[PDB]
Amino acid sequence: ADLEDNMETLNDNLKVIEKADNAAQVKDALTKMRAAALDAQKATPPKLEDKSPDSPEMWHFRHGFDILVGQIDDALKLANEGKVKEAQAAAEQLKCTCNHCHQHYR
Amino acid sequence: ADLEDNMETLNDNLKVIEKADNAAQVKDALTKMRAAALDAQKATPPKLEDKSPDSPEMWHFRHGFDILVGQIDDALKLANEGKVKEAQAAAEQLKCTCNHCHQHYR
Ligand code: HEC
Ligand code: HEC
Ligand SMILES: [Zn+2]
Ligand SMILES: [Zn+2]
Ligand SMILES: [Zn+2]
Ligand SMILES: [Zn+2]
Ligand SMILES: [Zn+2]
Repeated sequence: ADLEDNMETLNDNLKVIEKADNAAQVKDALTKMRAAALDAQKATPPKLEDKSPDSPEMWHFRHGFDILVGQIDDALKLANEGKVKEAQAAAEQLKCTCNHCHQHYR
Repeated sequence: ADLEDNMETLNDNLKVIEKADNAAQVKDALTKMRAAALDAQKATPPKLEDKSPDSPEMWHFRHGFDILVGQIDDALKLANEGKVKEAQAAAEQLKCTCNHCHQHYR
């Protein structure tokens, strides 16, 4: 998928987790976010004029998705343990990772 | 100063900005945060076993303070224009930069 679709998948599923009632719903939404993050990691930020994969800022862009995936995996661990409220709180702590990349590259 | 003192300078002055009443108080607190950020940038995160300055994660650590300084400068621009509420809102958007580095390195 393109960057807009992957970002709206992250966006929508973050809200699904917030309103979820059980661990299966949380787990399903996190699993979809993980895939969207790894897909988005293959893209480049539009406003970044230098798109070189070896450039420090493209390293930083891809690295940000590795951090997000790691936090998604932390939340999935809690969901798989049945800890729904804890997993929802872990998903809330994703937001600063989203907002940080956005402020930096948009 | 050491890392703890610089971090508590960032912490305390973020609160000063929140409770400030005029542009001079906001400007003064942001100016002190800027200095603390550049000082902290010379340190290393304790839990990072590899302290090599050329290593990707030390590059990332120093880069995070460049981003924070840039956001501080954005807030200072607003404070210097007399835009107190706007500068306070810009300072609130620093928090995700703080929380992001913390989750990544602590
Ligand atoms: C964390 C869970 C999130 C969430 C919920 C979103 N993102 Fe991102 N994002 C990145 C870039 C470069 C853009 C700009 C895309 C463009 O200009 O075409 C975006 C954009 C968004 C949007 C806006 C979509 C729109 O309608 O314009 C939304 C809703 C969104 N994102 C959600 C880059 C990144 C990251 C790089 C490391 C990371 C991490 C995130 N975004 C994280 C998230
Ligand atoms: C943004 C404005 C902030 C604010 C308010 C704080 N930080 Fe940081 N911070 C970083 C590291 C590696 C540590 C660990 C230090 C250690 O283990 O000795 C910290 C710690 C803190 C604290 C806790 C102090 C304590 O009593 O233990 C506080 C209150 C704090 N910080 C405030 C690293 C970074 C960054 C690196 C790029 C950035 C940016 C920030 N911190 C940003 C902020
Ligand atoms: Zn959209
Ligand atoms: Zn960067
Ligand atoms: Zn980063
Ligand atoms: Zn302290
Ligand atoms: Zn890193």
